[PDB]
Amino acid sequence: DAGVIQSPRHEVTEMGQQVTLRCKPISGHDYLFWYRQTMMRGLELLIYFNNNVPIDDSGMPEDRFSAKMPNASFSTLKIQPSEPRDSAVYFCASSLWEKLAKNIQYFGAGTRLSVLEDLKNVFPPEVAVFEPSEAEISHTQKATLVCLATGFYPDHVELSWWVNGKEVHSGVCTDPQPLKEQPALNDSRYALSSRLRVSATFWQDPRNHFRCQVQFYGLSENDEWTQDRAKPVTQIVSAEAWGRAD
Amino acid sequence: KEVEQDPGPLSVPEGAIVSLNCTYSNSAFQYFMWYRQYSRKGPELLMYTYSSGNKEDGRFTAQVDKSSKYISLFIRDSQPSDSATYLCAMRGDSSYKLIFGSGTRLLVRPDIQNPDPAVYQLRDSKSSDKSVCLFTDFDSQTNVSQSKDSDVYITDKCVLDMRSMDFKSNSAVAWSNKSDFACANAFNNSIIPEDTFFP
Repeated sequence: DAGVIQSPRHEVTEMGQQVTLRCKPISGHDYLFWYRQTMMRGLELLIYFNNNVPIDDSGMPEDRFSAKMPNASFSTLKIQPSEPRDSAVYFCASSLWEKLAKNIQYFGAGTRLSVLEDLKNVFPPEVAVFEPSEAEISHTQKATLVCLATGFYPDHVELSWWVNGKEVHSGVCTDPQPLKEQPALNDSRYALSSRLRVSATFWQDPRNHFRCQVQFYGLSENDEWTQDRAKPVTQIVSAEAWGRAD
Repeated sequence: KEVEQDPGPLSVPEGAIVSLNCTYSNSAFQYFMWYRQYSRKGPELLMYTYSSGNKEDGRFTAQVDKSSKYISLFIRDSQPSDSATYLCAMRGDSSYKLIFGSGTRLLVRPDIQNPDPAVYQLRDSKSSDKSVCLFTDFDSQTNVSQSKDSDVYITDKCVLDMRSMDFKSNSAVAWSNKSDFACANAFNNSIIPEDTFFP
């Protein structure tokens, strides 16, 4: 029922800082694996344990990386000190002897880690909601609203639509990935788009309320910030629009 | 301990048969299984097979050929829900350590029954300044290319589903702060059907 749990889900931090990823395997399972995933190298095994005793650490880098299961229901992976090239999605996996024979490992939702050169490159997202075109409503008895999240870095964001204070998935579509605002620059800020289509009539109802919502994962409390700028912390930026008829 | 797999991404139309495959060089690999990974999710087992043979589960058929050191996954009658990255994982008997392939992205395009290609202008809410052009209701047999310059931003096609009415459609977005930028010549660099409008 309860699968593998990993924490935290996102992790943006400056280089030279320690990062600690934790995982809780499925009850009973006596095998626990750690993987990393990147666009360049793919999904790679780092280490795996059997009854808390590590069996294979071939994929572990040098002593900068470190792992262990002090007990059978908790494992940890530590990077000290962190570095940009360690950025990746780290997955924890869990299994049993009999399942590994049929090759069944159960993976957790993962931890997205971004180690940056410095935090001054971090910006939260700007968010704007663009209202439907009258033509689209006349030409069709349907209205498509559009949301645009721009100027955010790194690309740790989750966008959602809310209709009358409730989250709606039916009639939604978000860009699978974000696109760089300036491909030229090695690094660059990102932009994401989404769209929500309701029935003309629903949009013309002066009571219905539509709000675009974007969760961003940035700095935390302990993260230093000595710059005259709204600290780019983990937060939610939003834009909105109300139903109208005319 | 290395396996080859073309990353794609292959794009096929709903209902098309798709073939994914990996190749390897180490004969020690004796177990093979395909995992499926949905965007921003963890890999989940899909199929698995031992030695040479072909396991068939519904619309999926997995094969392995130790002589050719070649493994394949066939998906017939591809469905939108099949859009994901498929990773072949293999291992030997001397360890439960799995070796994965880079994985192949598969985008199976929804079959939209009634196309109505059109491009609209959406106004900024409250107060913002940057035209925002919507290209919608076009068929999945249409590709949206990137704009020549970078001041004009464009997002690939995206399908939404209004389950309440058994209706779905596509849409690509283009916006810019540039003055000369206007809908009508917003998608020029894309091969779009005959339909277009203007207020």
